[PDB]
Amino acid sequence: ENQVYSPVTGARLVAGCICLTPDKKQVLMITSSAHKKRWIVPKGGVEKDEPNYETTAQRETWEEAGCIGKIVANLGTVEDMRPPPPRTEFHFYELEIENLLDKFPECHKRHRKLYSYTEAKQNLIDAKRPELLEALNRSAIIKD
Ligand SMILES: Nc1ncnc2c1ncn2[C@@H]1O[C@H](COP(=O)(O)OP(=O)(O)NP(=O)(O)O)[C@@H](O)[C@H]1O
Ligand SMILES: Nc1ncnc2c1ncn2[C@@H]1O[C@H](COP(=O)(O)OP(=O)(O)NP(=O)(O)O)[C@@H](O)[C@H]1O
Ligand SMILES: Nc1ncnc2c1ncn2[C@@H]1O[C@H](COP(=O)(O)OP(=O)(O)NP(=O)(O)O)[C@@H](O)[C@H]1O
Ligand SMILES: [Cl-]
Ligand SMILES: [Mg+2]
Ligand SMILES: [Mg+2]
Repeated sequence: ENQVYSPVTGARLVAGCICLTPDKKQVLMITSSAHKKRWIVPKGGVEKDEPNYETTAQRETWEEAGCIGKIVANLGTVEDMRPPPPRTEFHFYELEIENLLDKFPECHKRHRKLYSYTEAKQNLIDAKRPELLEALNRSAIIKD
């Protein structure tokens, strides 16, 4: 396909965004396409031509969440551990939300909502995605 893999581990290379309000009190979440009651964050597979992970992250944040903003931090990598090597290596960025658009590519396939840190953390546990929670915890979100 168009997907890129680690030459070392064969992990699927993915990038996405922890999208925060300017006041850093809320994070943007979306429902999963697979599990429609589970709330996650925007991310997706790096494609063959893309020159950096920021490109992939901002493309997926537009496609999946209708969100435009400014990358303000590199949150490093997290690895997903497919239980009984990693098959996913995620590259996360912190984005400062500049606009949320009513219409975007996946707007009929997903719901979208801003959550406080407490609500977001319970969502990601509920979704069984501790690696996305790892990325959220590295962001400048207010954890009060
Ligand atoms: N914990 C996980 N770690 C890594 N990959 C996962 C995990 N859970 C599911 N996946 C796979 O990652 C891909 C996307 O799953 P998910 O993160 O739920 O996003 P999505 O909103 O469903 N997008 P998509 O299904 O690709 O259109 C699928 O191939 C899943 O099987
Ligand atoms: N492709 C994947 N790579 C890595 N981790 C994954 C992948 N698919 C699922 N996981 C994770 O592995 C765990 C088990 O996932 P899964 O078997 O899909 O459970 P489920 O969708 O919650 N179904 P169930 O618990 O039986 O009702 C979860 O923590 C997932 O996030
Ligand atoms: N990009 C990253 N990749 C991996 N681990 C990280 C990363 N950023 C931070 N950490 C670690 O994760 C934990 C939380 O990180 P951070 O967001 O810097 O806040 P903190 O640890 O509470 N504060 P401080 O120890 O003063 O830097 C710490 O153990 C960090 O060393
Ligand atoms: Cl993904
Ligand atoms: Mg994609
Ligand atoms: Mg995907």
